[PDB]
Amino acid sequence: HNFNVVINAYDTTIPELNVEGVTVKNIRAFNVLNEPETLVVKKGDAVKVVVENKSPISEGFSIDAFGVQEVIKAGETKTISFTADKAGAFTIWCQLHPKNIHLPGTLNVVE
Amino acid sequence: HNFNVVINAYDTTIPELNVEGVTVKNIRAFNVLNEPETLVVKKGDAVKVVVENKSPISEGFSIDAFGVQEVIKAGETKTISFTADKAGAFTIWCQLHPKNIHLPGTLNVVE
Amino acid sequence: HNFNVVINAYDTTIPELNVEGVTVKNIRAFNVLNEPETLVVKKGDAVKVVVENKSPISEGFSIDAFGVQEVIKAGETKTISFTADKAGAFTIWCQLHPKNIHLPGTLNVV
Ligand SMILES: [Cu+2]
Ligand SMILES: [Cu+2]
Ligand SMILES: [Cu+2]
Repeated sequence: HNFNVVINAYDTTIPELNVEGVTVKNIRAFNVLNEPETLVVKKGDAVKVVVENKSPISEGFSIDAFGVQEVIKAGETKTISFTADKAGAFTIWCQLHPKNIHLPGTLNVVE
Repeated sequence: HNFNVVINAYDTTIPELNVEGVTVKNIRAFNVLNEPETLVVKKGDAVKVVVENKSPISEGFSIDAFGVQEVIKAGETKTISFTADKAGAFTIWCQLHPKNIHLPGTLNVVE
Repeated sequence: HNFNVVINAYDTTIPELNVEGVTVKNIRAFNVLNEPETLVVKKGDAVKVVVENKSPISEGFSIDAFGVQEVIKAGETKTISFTADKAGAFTIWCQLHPKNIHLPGTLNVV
């Protein structure tokens, strides 16, 4: 039917940990991720993306090629619809945060 | 025909390195990556995924929509098969580690 | 026409914060990203990839399965041309930097 994307935030801190004999140290990463990151559609069909923002703050969802640029508030849901009338690969990104904190995804429009 | 995915772990620490005049300082990133992250199939076909675990620890490979939940031991290869009976975009993730340490991928089932 | 990929570097340092009583340890993330990261093409396609390198350093673009392996200088734009003669999923990666700094992408054929 329609796509389902969940936006999650992760605050990871692992000073030291032995995982199956392997010790990992000084890990510190904070990120926001769109799950899933990639969406593939056929050129022409209308797209419906139900974005559920589970992040503690407002998150962005943009796709330049199709004038898509929304802002979903914390704990809110938002259906984003548009028509992929152009072929190619387009970056799905958050216009609100650093791109290497809230990692971008991809909208692929096949011929 | 048959997908090939390699799971790799990276333990990266760079105190300070000047590359072509640009300073790359205080880098500390630990991640596990599925190479490649995205698999694109068509609704209906029988998917075959040969997953080779090059990570020094056990790694997970999960895709809820198709009941896929596997653990690949360090240095082992496991072929994962399932039918993509439904269209859409589904997250490929590890159920053992933090999603922003072991970055997730996507299974795209197209009509 | 063809694919347009922009390569960007992110040098991100964020001091410790306290958001709604919740403390967030200082963050430090340095990455290089291909935007877009994924390319889906039909088998037998004469793929054209215009790669604009916005990174301040040389960036690599490789896809083993098709002999693709180029080095794009900082600020330059290079067009990659090859034919996707094989179906499957192939990693788009940079042979110059650690894979978890410059995150890999994917070339999907059919
Ligand atoms: Cu964001
Ligand atoms: Cu993992
Ligand atoms: Cu690079």
